[PDB]
Amino acid sequence: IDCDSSVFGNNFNITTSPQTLTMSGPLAPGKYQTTLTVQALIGGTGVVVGTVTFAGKTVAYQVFDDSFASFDLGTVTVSASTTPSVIWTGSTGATLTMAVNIICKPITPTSVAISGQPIWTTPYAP
Amino acid sequence: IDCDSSVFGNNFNITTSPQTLTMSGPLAPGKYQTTLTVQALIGGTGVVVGTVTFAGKTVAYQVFDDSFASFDLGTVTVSASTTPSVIWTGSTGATLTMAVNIICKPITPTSVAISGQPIWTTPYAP
Amino acid sequence: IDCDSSVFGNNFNITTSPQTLTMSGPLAPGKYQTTLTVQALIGGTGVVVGTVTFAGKTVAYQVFDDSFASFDLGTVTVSASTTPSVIWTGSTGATLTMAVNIICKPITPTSVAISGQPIWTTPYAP
Amino acid sequence: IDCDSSVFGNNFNITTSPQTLTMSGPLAPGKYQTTLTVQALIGGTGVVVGTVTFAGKTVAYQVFDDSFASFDLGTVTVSASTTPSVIWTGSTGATLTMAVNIICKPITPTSVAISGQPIWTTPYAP
Amino acid sequence: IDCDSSVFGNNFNITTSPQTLTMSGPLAPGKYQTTLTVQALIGGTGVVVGTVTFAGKTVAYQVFDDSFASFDLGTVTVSASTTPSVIWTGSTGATLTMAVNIICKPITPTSVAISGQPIWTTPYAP
Repeated sequence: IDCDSSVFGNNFNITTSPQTLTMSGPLAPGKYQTTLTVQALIGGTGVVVGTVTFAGKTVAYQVFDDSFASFDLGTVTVSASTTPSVIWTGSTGATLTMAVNIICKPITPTSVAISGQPIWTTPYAP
Repeated sequence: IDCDSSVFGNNFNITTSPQTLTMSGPLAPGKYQTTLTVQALIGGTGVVVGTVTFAGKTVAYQVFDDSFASFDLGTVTVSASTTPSVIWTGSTGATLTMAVNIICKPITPTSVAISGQPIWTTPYAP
Repeated sequence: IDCDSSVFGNNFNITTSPQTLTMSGPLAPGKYQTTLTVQALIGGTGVVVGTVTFAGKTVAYQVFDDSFASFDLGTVTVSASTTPSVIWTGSTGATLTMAVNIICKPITPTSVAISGQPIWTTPYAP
Repeated sequence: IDCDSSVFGNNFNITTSPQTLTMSGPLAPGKYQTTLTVQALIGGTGVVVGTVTFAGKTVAYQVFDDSFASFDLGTVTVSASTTPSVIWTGSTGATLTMAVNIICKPITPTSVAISGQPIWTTPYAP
Repeated sequence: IDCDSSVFGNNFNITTSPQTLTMSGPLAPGKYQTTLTVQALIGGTGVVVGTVTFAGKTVAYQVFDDSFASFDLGTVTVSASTTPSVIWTGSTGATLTMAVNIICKPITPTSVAISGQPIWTTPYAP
């Protein structure tokens, strides 16, 4: 019935302000709820600050040792179908592996079940 | 359809009790559901306690090594449009990078789908 | 419209079985959904087990290095308005900083939107 | 109104395949939504794999350094009232403290609020 | 009433691109909401990137020290009953233990309670 799209990428760090075109993501033509998961291991004893821009949105990201963070982001529109992509900034280096996942869902009406019948009603406005 | 606002900031630590005006946040004029994500890497082998005040609300924050914490916070009002900002306190130092993100959503009615029709009803009050 | 109460505390460790009266929490007179966030940094290379009692409820808590854990706890009543407070137990020591946050929400009806109109109904019971 | 039951335990590791009867848990007679929180600190520089069986369900668990994981588990039945208990397996040792929490909730109808009145309806089937 | 299926596995690392047939998972014949939990401890001082493919879906995974990550994934269909299984890729080695859990739920209508009766309605279309 309902659909899904988890577009994803596994990347590296070199230039400040780089794009990362997202792997194997064909399109997200319609409306969607959206989420980010991000984490990045560090080569050596160094700490890394950074920020992640997706679609007019931006996210803070301190790190050292082990990390994992997620973000719900409500109901992003897609005005016209395109490939997913992510711009971001922060310190880069010889070794600082990156892992980033976008998950987006179609918005659908929720099914419901009614309790307490019969249910009161009047023609008149409240 | 629905809107969103993830206002954000990436900062440092010097004075006790400082404000951090939040980056690139124009306004949040209406009612909103709200959330915090906070994490802060440590320069050197030191641990840091701290607390974060947003809007009449305050949050505890122990840390060492790697950290990441989030908080749902229900339905904050915005009486009049302003720039987002965050006051906080705790130990500061030569190196203790900070990363903080606010995400807020408009509150909207949820769409629903009805199951089990036809549905019972009576004019009379229960 | 809807209200909120994030009562909070930032504390230390000395005696077994201590109370910690919670900072700046005036009252929670009515019914509420509730949540805990807890984390505690360790002075030195030591591990700490502990348990946290709130309101007839109790929570397990292993720790070393960095920690952060959260708990939803459904719909706690408040029979009469009081100050928030937390009892707990476990190993204590020279340095083991504690951070604990309670977040509670009023329970309110959810707004809804109806899909699929017109909606079928019959006077007769199913 | 609504009830709750957070049954809990703080334990050790010796035999493979042990039970841990859960502390201070009197009964859960009816239907319930359920959740696990598990974490276990390590004595020494060692890593621990393990799995946790609850009620016909089983859970994977790698660990080293600091850990914390949670699991929603939908709507477990309780055919007849009993004490909570947990079987599990994996490497054990001289020091590997365990912390495990079960939280379960009664399933109740959700209250709702209606938007968009008046609402269309027809006697005829769709 | 409602059912559940937490199929699971605890594994090792050798070849690139291996399958892991999932332990003790008999079938998931119908429609389901789905979730992943993944974490993997590291033998030695090494970091590991990897990606996890389930059902036409793929997930990023940086790691070092301690890790734990989870993913909601909406409403996966099961066209015909089969055993659960997971393909994945990344660096492998002498010691890099893996822990992976799938949790899936039947999709069911939600029960509801009505507030604000009596409820307005008109025969006429809006």
